[PDB]
Amino acid sequence: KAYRGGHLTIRLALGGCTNRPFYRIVAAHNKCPRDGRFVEQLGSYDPLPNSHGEKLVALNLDRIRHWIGCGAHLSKPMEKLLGLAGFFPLHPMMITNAERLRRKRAREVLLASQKT
Amino acid sequence: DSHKWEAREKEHYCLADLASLMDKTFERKLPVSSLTISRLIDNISSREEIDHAEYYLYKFRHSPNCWYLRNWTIHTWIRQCLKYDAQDKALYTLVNKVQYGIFPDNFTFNLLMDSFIKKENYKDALSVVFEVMMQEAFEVPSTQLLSLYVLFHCLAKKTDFSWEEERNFGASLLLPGLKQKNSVGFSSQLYGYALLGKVELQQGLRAVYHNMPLIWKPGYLDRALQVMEKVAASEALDVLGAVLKALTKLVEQLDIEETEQSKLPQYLERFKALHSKLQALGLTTQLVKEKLSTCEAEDIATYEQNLQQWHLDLVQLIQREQQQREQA
Amino acid sequence: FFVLMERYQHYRQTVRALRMEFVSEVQRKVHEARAGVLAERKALKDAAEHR
Amino acid sequence: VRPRLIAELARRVRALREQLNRPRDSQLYAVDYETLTRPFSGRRLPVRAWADVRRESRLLQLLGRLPLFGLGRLVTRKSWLWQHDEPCYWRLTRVRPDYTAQNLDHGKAWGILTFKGKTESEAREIEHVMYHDWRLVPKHEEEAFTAFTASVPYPPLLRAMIIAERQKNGDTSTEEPMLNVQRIRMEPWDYPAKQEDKGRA
Ligand SMILES: [Zn+2]
Repeated sequence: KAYRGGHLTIRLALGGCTNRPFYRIVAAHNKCPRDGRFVEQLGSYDPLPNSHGEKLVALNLDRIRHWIGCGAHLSKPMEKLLGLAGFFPLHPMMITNAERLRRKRAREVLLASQKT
Repeated sequence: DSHKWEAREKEHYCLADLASLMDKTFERKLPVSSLTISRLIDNISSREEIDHAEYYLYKFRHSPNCWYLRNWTIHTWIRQCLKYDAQDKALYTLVNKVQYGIFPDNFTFNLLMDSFIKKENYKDALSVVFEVMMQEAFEVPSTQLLSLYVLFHCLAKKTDFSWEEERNFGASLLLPGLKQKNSVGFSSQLYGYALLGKVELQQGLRAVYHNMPLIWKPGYLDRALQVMEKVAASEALDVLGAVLKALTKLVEQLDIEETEQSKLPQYLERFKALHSKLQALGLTTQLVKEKLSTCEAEDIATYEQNLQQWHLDLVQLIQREQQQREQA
Repeated sequence: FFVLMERYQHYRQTVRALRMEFVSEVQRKVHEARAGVLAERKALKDAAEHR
Repeated sequence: VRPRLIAELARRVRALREQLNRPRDSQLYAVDYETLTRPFSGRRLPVRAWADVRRESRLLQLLGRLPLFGLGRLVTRKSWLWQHDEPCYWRLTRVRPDYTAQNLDHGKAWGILTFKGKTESEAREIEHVMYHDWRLVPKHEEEAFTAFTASVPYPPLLRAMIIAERQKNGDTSTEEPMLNVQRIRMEPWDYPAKQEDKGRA
């Protein structure tokens, strides 16, 4: 029996029921489970938006910033969220996805001009 | 001469204790000390002892003490081989020089050169010289003699065809670069340079990195250009090869790093014109001998100095080991 | 993909700078918390009231 | 309290076995020169390894091919040659040999690690060093690889957020604080990964 509390390793798990997609961030170590021995248990994240399209997000970075200063790694979901939130710049992955969408629209224009 | 092997410091020709210590170190995975190997080398006096020492050295190259192959071991081994036989075992070691590590980074170069030239050898000596100069050479007062031997055996060897033969010729004529006068020498040099550049660039996909361990730049003909500029600031074999060659997906190359493929007739015409100019402007053995008339001093004083220093170091190491074994 | 990698390197440099800034902000917060003269003054006033 | 002595002893014996039987990088890691696989493990290799393991050799054995363990001989990595022209080779000055295989293959060497023209001695972790993608460069044709003779304020979103917060508090103040990237360097995409999160297999 001995904890670690060293470097973090945010791991996700989209556990739930059918017709119900809901995030579930879980901060722990690289050699630890999700519900087992961890470092800090934070709230979940809201994937889809609420009514009338208003994706509200509660920035619980108060302790996350302290842990990063003390040593805490991030994963793809947390990285993308920080990038598209406000603190970090716009995540390059999402900007390049928008570029791919532009390329897809150009290809659609080409197909519309070629076909009919 | 046999007078270059006086400070031997013999111990015991018996292999009992030496083999026992070696087996103990190999079983217990203990690092072997160079003292035992030096003793075994100094106690060489027959083919059995030579083979035993060679096997012990090969195991040393794998034992925990891969390093610690002090120069005195190679010195004594080369000297004993030169004074005894040096035909098969020494030849095999010089051909390999990896499984045993007989690096002759001392006057052993001049010693071997003199032993092979004064005795007037042929095929075996030429092969040994090529295999030992493929890596490093030219230093101790023997560079002119080695160059003379190489030029002689090259003028006596005017063949290629095979791939390994061309590679060996190129690797042997690459390092030597001071005969600013010879004709066939520079001709073969430029021929090999062009062949290797073509093999690396304007040829198959595989033969680009593994074959020749040269630079990955596209300017290989620039070397031949600089060579011809240096030789004609104020030839034959290459022209013959060109005349002969006249009548005949994973891509490991960058797009910008284009290969000058579509280039043949213009280069051939330029090379022919330059060869004609050279013939209009400008054997070598006589000049090399005249140059050697000054050098060839054989300064064995450094030999004796190194021998004494290394013997003192070995005695100090033996004393330290004895003290550590007794006081402990 | 080259645009991907260029923008990813830029974002990584910015993220390292922001991690250094987060360390600085944690330092500033620890300062405002501990070195806060308000707490020391309140403790001194409580000691004086106890006396 | 009674500590589970059976389980503790079993785990201790297992750990002692795993530690004392520590196999070097030659026993089970013996790379094949045909099938392109590794014993013990039995896993596949990347698509790039379809010929990288059979076309070239490793670094330590390439050095051993030269005398003096390549104490002062140059040697460039074929991977960086593929993806880099700046001086990104391995200029050795203190090679550690390997005593568990022939031809001096598979080992743990360390020394000067040049990166973008920065001869760093005892640098960070050294990745991309035990692969079969290396080019030999003896004394002849010494130098060649040597072909080498963001710091910006906050984005607009955080800028507007801070400006609105300051307006809520008091004045506007459009000035922004500066940052620096002096700690960690600017690792490109083809940068050797770090062995911090890599123990052993
Ligand atoms: Zn749910």
